[PDB]
Amino acid sequence: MSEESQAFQRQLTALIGYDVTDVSNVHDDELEFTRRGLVTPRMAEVASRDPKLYAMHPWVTSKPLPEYLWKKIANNCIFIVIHRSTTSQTIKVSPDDTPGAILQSFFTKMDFVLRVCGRDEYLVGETPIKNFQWVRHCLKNGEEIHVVLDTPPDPALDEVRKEVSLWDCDRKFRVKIRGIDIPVLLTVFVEANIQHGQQVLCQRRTSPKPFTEEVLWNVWLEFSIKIKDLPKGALLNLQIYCGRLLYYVNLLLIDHRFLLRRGEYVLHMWQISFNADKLTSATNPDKENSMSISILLDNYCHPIALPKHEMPNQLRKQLEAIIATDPLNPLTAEDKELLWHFRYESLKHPKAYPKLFSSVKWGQQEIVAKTYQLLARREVWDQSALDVGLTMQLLDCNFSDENVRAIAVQKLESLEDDDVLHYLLQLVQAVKFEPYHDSALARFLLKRGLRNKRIGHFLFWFLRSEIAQSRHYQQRFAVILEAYLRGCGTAMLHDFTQQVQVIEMLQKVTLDIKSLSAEKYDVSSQVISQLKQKLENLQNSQLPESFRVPYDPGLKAGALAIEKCKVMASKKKPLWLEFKCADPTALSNETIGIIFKHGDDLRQDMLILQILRIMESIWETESLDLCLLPYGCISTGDKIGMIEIVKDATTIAKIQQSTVGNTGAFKDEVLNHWLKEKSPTEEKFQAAVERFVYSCAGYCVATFVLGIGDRHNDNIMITETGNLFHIDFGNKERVPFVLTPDFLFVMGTSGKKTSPHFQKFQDICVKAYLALRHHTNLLIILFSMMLMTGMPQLTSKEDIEYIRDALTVGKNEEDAKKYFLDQIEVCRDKGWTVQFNWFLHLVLGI
Ligand SMILES: CC1(C)CC(=O)c2sc(N3CCOCC3)nc2C1
Repeated sequence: MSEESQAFQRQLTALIGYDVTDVSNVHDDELEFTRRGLVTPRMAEVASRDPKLYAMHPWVTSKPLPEYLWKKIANNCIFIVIHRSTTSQTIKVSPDDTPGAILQSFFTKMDFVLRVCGRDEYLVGETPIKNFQWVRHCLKNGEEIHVVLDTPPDPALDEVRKEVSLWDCDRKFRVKIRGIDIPVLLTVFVEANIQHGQQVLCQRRTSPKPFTEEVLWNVWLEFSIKIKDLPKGALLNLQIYCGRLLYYVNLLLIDHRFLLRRGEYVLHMWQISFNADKLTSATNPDKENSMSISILLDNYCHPIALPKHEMPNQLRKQLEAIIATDPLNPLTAEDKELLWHFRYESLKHPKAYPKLFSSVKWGQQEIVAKTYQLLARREVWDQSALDVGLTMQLLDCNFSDENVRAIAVQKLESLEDDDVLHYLLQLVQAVKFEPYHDSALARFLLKRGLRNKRIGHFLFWFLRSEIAQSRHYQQRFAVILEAYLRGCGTAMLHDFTQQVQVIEMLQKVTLDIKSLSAEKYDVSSQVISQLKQKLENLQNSQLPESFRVPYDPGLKAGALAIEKCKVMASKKKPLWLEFKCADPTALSNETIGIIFKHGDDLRQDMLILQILRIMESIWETESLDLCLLPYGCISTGDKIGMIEIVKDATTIAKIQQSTVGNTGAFKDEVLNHWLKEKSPTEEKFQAAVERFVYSCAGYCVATFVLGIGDRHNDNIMITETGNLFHIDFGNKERVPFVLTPDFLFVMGTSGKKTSPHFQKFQDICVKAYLALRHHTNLLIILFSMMLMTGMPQLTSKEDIEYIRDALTVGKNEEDAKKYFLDQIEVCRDKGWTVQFNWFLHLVLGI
C-alpha cells in the first residue's frame, strides 16, 4: 500500500463520483468481496487484448450492406479521398476491398495507418472496407471518405497501472421484528416478505401498533416456508405500511458466500415518493432522516446452501399457444403447471424459456434442483441463434436465479461490439435486477468494455450516470466502474479525467446562470454578460486543452467559442455552447454544438433515444431507412446533463411563429415554404421534401409505439434539409402522434385528398410499423425495462402494457397494416385541434 497507490484510489473516486471505500452504509462485505472478485476478469481481459487493435479501436460490423447503401454504390467501386500534408488524391476502390488492400497497393503509385480527418477513427484491421461503420455513415449521408495518412497511435499509451451444514434444516424460517425507529415524524405495521424475482413466496405481518418515533414489537414472525427451501437469491423484503406503503428495505437471506444470513440488523429504509429501485439490496445512507428497522435472525451455527452438482395433440396445441405469446401476457396456474410438467418438451423451444422458468416454484428446493437439472442439458437453446429480445427477458426483474440469468449472458457473448453498443444502456440498466453485485452480467460488461474503447467509453458514462444521482444503485455501479477504470488504460484514464473536468466545470456555470432568473423566462441583458464572462473565466487556464465529446467519443472538442454561446429562452435556461474541433485535420471550420440543461431528467431522454437507434437498425434488417435523428444525449447529474445540437435545425413551432406569430392561426403553407426558401437549388427542395416524408414517417411510427407521439408543437424540430425529429423527451384531447396540416401540405394533401407523396408516406409507415411488430417481443421487453429502470413513477402493469396495444398484439398482420393508417386518419380528422389546445394549454396557461 504505497503512498502512490493511496492517491490513485483518491483519483478513481473522482472519475467515479462515489468512494468505493466507504464502509459506512453496508452490513456486510459483498461490495468488497465483489471488488476482490472482479480483479480477475479485469486483469484477464487486460492481459488478453491485442494492444495494437485496442489502441485504434476499429469500429466495424459483420452485417450486410443495407439495400439503400449497397444499391447506391457506383457498380463495384467507390472513392476515398486520401490526405497528407496538404496534398490529396481520390482512388477507385471496390467495396469488398480492405484497409490492407488499399494503402499498400496505394503506397506503390506515387507502415502507415488510415485515420478519419477530425476524428479518432482509424480504418485498420483485416476487414472489408465496406464493413467499417464510419464508411457506411459516409455513404448514408452521401459524403466523401477523407482520411489522413498518419502513423498508428502508440499502443503503449494504453498501459495499465501496477496491479457448516446444508439442506439439513427443516425448521420454518422466522424473523424477529424488534421495532422501527424514525428520527422525526395513523397506525403502522411491518410486513416481512420472502421474495424471489419479484415473486412473493411467503409473507407475515405484525400487530397494528401506534405510529410514533419508536414502535417496538420484539415479535417473532414465523413463516410457513423452510430453511432448506430458501433459494440462492431469496430476498427478505421488509416494508412498513401506514394506517399504504411508506418505507421499504431488503436483505438477501442467502449471501454471496452461499451462507444463510443471521444476527442483528438495523437497516435504514427508503421512503416511497413496481419499479427496479424497490428491488435494491442497498440500505439508505441517510442514517439521520431515514426510517430504521431493527430485526433479528434465529441464532444457529453456519448452514450453507451447497452448490448443486409425447403428448396429446390438444395439449401440444395448448402449450404452443402459450409459448407463442408476448412477454407481457401473464400465465394462469393451469398455464404454469402445464409448462412445468412438460419441461423437456418446452426445452426444445427457446421462445419458451422465459415462460418456462416462471412456472418454477422456487420456494421448493426439490423443484429448483430439478430446474438446475433442466439447465444441465440445453443443446437447443445453446445452438439456437441469438435472440436479444429473448435474452433480455431472462435478465429482468422476473428472474432472480443466477443460473437462469447466466444462460442469457451466455447468448450475449456471441454479439459483436457493434451490437453490444446498441444494447449497452439497457444491459447496464439490467444490472439493477441482479440479486448480487458480482454477476455474470456485471462481468460481461466489464470484459466487453476493457475489450473495446468505444464500448468502454460509453460504459463509463452510462455507469457514471447512475452513480451520480442514484442512491439506490450507486455502490454496486461504483464498484463495477472502478473495476473498469483499472484496466482500460492510462490513456483513457486520462481522457475520462479531461472529460470529467470540463463537465463538472460547465455544470457549475449552467446552474449559476440558472439562479439569476425565475419566472422571467426572458434572458436579461446583464445575464448575457454573466455567461460570456464566466465562460472565458474557464478558457484562461481551466478548461482542458481539448476534452472528448461524451456522446461522440470519436470527436475531439477544442477551445470554446464564447462569441457563439448563449442561454436558450427556456423557462429552465439551458446553455447553448459551441466548440472548435481540436483536430486540425477536420476538413471544416464548423463548430461543435453541445447543450447543458437542468430541470429535466436526461436519463429518460437517453433510454428513449437509444430505443430510437434500435428501431433504425431494426428497419435496416428489413432494408428501410427513416432518417431518424437520435442526437447524442448523456446524463451526468440529478436533473443535469449534456446534449448534442443538430446543425441548421429549427423548431416546428418557431417556423409557424414566424409567418403567423403569437397566435394559433397555424397556416398549412408555412412549413412547405420554409424548405423551398431555405433550400436554394430547386433540386435541394425536391430532396428536402423526400427527407421529410421519411423522417416524418419514422418519427410518426416510433413515437406512437412509445406512447409519446401526442406532444406540443415545440417539442418537434426540422433541418434546412427536410429532416424532422422530436426532442426533450423529459376528459381531454389526445392523438396518436403529430401529422399536422402543414406537414401533410408538404406531402400534397392540403385538404383531405391524396398525392404521390402522401401515399409514399402511408406506404412507408406501415412498411415500418409492420417491421417493428416483427420484433414485438424485443420492443415489449425493452419498453418494459425502460419504464421500471428509467421512469421514476411506480410504473404499473397498466403503463407497461401500453406497448402491447400500440404494437397490436394478437391481432392478425392484415388488421395491423390497416390499424396504423386508421391512426393516421385520426390525425387528419383533427387538423390543428390537438395542437391548438397545446397552445391554449401552454402558451396561455389553461
Ligand atoms: C431546453 C430543451 C427544450 C431541452 C431538450 O431536450 C432539447 S433537445 C434540443 N435539440 C437537440 C438537437 O439539436 C437541436 C436542439 N434542444 C433542446 C432544448
